[PDB]
Amino acid sequence: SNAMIFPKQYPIINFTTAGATVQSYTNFIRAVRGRLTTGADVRHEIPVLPNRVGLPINQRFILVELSNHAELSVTLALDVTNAYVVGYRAGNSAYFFHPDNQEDAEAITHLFTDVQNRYTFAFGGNYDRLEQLAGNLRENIELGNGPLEEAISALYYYSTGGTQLPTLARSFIICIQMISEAARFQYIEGEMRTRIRYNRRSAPDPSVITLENSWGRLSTAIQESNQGAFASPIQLQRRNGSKFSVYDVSILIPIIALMVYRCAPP
Ligand SMILES: Cc1cc(F)cc(C)c1-c1ccc(C(=O)O)s1
Ligand SMILES: [Cl-]
Ligand SMILES: [Cl-]
Ligand SMILES: [Cl-]
Ligand SMILES: [Cl-]
Ligand code: NI
Ligand code: NI
Ligand code: NI
Ligand code: NI
Repeated sequence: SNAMIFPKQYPIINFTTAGATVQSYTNFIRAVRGRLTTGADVRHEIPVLPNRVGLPINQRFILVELSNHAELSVTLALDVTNAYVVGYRAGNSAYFFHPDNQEDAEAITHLFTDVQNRYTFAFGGNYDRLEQLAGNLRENIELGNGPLEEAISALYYYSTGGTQLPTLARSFIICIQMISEAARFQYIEGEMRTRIRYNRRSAPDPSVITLENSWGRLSTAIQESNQGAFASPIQLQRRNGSKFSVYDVSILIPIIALMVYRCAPP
């Protein structure tokens, strides 16, 4: 059995806006969640993402290939430890957000290794920076199948001089929410399902934005809880922006679908 055969790239999950339905989007998010988790670490019915410490590099990333009606394709790279986009490939070029630390900087050298042209943005992929570059808040950027179709084209046309940085940043904001944040939250997945079901494009309201902002804090609160009870409340927001507190994991079980690993399971 002399000659060894190796895999040549990370797992790929495909989604196209051309013919997208509630069902095809649901199947896509379900498959992304299935690739992000082992299903062996589930706490209070909420799957936990793999622990970064000691994670083999061939387990570190998954690829999401997006296509639209123009058959333009871009491939996003997601870090399985936090479900978040670290960069993307369009044709012969790959673009990475500035890594948050040297560990992540090392990991992304393993991505898209056959690509001819590699680039790193000086800015990270966090919403605060992307909003500044886009000149627009998440609150003012429409989401839906139409926005996603446009975002795919903008990412694709960045290499050949079409797309400018403000539009690129806006397009990242769209992709990250419709893929990463939907994978993280059944609530945000459901918001996107409703937009697709009724052919709507609307910006996310404060309940979505505050969940996105609070995902890391919710993961810590749940994993360090006492039988699901938080030592201190987490403050979230309703659709109209009014604040409210969550004291226990039970109300979050239909809301959050994935958590970043914080500590070992019991
Ligand atoms: C009930 C709940 C528990 C959570 F842990 C997080 C959220 C965002 C919610 C909301 C669902 C709908 C809301 C509205 O209609 O304002 S608030
Ligand atoms: Cl529980
Ligand atoms: Cl490094
Ligand atoms: Cl542009
Ligand atoms: Cl522990
Ligand atoms: Ni730097
Ligand atoms: Ni904000
Ligand atoms: Ni702990
Ligand atoms: Ni623990």
